[PDB]
Amino acid sequence: YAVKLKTDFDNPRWIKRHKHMFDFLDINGNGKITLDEIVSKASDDICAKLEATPEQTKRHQVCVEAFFRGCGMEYGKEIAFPQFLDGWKQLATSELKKWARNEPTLIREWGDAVFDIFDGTITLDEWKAYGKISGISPSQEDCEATFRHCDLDNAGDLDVDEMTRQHLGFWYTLDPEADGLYGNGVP
Ligand SMILES: O=C1N2C=C(c3ccc(O)cc3)N=C(Cc3ccccc3)C2=N[C@@]1(Cc1ccc(O)cc1)OO
Ligand SMILES: [Ca+2]
Ligand SMILES: [Co+2]
Ligand SMILES: [Co+2]
Ligand SMILES: [K+]
Repeated sequence: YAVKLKTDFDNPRWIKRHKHMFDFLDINGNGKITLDEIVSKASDDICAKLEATPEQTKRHQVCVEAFFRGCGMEYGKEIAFPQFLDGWKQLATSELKKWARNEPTLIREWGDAVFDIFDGTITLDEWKAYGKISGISPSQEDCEATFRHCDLDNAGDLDVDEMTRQHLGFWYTLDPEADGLYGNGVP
């Protein structure tokens, strides 16, 4: 499968995918999120529960900051969904230009940081833990779906190169080959 490179930013399914994620981040239901909250979730919550080392936590935070700044987030800046989505259009565009130049993307680099906390492969049990800890996929069945969906290595583990290809399609281009990456956890 060739990763779908053309964007599809007006497709209701792409909007819905990010609306789901925004509302997931908007825990207090007030329609706005900040980079502060995202970084706290990354560092104070996820990395702590994963027992990341201090250096791994810091690297992961740099990647989360860069990723979400790429969608227009900033500390102290309260962003609502329409502006957030507009930021994702910009991030996707930028990321696809990097991909075309064979320059590591911000989604790759975030992946590298996540994978390194799990020791560039992750096992299904590690993915299940991530799903619960990050909250993106707390159903272990949806995590099993991710592994069924992806092309796995010879051990049945997931590699960051494959997850990055999947994430380009899932988060940026609405690639049909990426549908179902998170099972039913994320539409
Ligand atoms: O991709 C991922 N995410 C995308 C969004 C997200 C958020 C908003 C959107 O509109 C769309 C997507 N939110 C979270 C969860 C999270 C959010 C904030 C801080 C830390 C973690 C998240 N975790 C990741 C981490 C990851 C990255 C690359 C890999 O190869 C493997 C794992 O795997 O799912
Ligand atoms: Ca909020
Ligand atoms: Co490799
Ligand atoms: Co194979
Ligand atoms: K598979």
